[PDB]
Amino acid sequence: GSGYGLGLSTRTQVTGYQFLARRTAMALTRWRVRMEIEPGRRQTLAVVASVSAALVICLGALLWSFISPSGQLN
Amino acid sequence: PQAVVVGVMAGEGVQIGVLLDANAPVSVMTDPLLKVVNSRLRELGEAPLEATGRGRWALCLVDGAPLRATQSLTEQDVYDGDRLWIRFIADTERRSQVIEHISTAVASDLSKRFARIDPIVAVQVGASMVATGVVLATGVLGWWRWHHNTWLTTIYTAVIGVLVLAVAMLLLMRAKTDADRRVADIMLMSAIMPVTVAAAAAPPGPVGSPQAVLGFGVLTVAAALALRFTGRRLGIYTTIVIIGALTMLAALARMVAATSAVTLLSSLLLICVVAYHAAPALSRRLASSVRDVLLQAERARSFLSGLLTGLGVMVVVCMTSLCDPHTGQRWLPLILAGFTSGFLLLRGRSYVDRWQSITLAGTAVIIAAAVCVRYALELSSPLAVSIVAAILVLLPAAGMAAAAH
Amino acid sequence: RKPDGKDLNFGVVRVGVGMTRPEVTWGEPQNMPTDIELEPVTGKALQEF
Repeated sequence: GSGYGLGLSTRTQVTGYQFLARRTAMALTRWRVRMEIEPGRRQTLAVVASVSAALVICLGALLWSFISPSGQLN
Repeated sequence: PQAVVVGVMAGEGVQIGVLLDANAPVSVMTDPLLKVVNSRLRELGEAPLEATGRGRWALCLVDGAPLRATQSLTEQDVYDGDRLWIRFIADTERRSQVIEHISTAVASDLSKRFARIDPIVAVQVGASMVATGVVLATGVLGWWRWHHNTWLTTIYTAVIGVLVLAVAMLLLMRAKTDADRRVADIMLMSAIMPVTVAAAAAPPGPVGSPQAVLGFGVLTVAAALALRFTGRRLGIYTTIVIIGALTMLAALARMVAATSAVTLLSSLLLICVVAYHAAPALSRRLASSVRDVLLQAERARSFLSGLLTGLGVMVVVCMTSLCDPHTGQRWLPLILAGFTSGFLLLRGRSYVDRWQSITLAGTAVIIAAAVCVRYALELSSPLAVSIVAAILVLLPAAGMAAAAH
Repeated sequence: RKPDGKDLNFGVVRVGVGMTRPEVTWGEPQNMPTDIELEPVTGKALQEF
């Protein structure tokens, strides 16, 4: 066959694809593939940290609301 | 018609006059022709033409484009008195490279066809950004002077002008190559604007005619000074001097005494109208021995282009101001603008240069369009905008058809 | 062209262009893992190569 259609796949196959994507994405931007350091991942994780920190503050704001109820004009 | 005489160029630059058969196919003549030019080179004592590795002998236009080997010389658009070039053209056949893994292929390919950034261009970018920053600085400093009569505007702008001029002097002296000179020129030209408004802002009281006299005056001097000591970037400096000079005359008259702006604008229009005829004479006179002649030639061509540009800017400003849609015989200036535009539209053919002819043709089009748009803004109504739209859309359509047909 | 044994071009004629085997000789990878044991990325890479 030719791998057509939806299906099933292993974890080993998933990281393999996820690696080829990063390597090729680098080529279009830096024109080289030695990847001595992999800035692509580092830059993405910073976004995750930014979103995560925002959610933590939302959880913080949610607990204060149960400790001391109040209300605002609407 | 059986034969045509043409000049054939051979190795490294010798030109030889030959009488060729007008109907035999070109491929039949290239071989014996090569023998003849070599014989003359051998008699002159020069190096004869020889083959190198893989390639072939061809007959080409001076532009390098080769002639079809099977067509007759008369079958091609070659006329008696023209010139041709005999040449050796090398073989281009070679192996075809391949790379199966896509990621590596994209990098090895993409890095050949495009140019990456380098330190040489980088300085021009930074230089370009500082030039833009200061012209922005003068704008906000100038806007403040329109509401306040304090010395701040001249005080602040003067120090900037000095500092900018200061840096340029060092670069001009340290410069070594054309790239280096570009950086210096951009820096130097950027100083004129702050120095100019710094002076014009000095006279106290509400801004107007008295301040205008200072600005356009120092501007003219500054441009003339830079042109005199630098001798480079002729086209742009020429334009600044022209527009500065004519504007100072109007400013001085309006400052001393003037019955109406229409009078001054009309005078300027006439001066500009006659200047177009004088421009070529002015330009020609303003300008191993071959070096001097070629330098002289481009300097002259440069002056005319800038000269034409300076005149074009003044007429559109005056013309659009004169054809007021409410003042008196509203139809009189409209048709006069037409006659003035027709003259420029026809006169464009008198000049051989591509850019010179385009600016003239465009000068007429821009006047008509600018004039037409004003009648949509003022004396506004559905009829006016509807008519302005129809005129403006048809106008160029007719010109393009008349030129392409 | 000379017929004296050492000139390998004698009797040879050009007919066009095409594909050919390079002068290089490739050595098989020793101790090849079984197909169920193969890694997916490097497997295809070596296969295409």
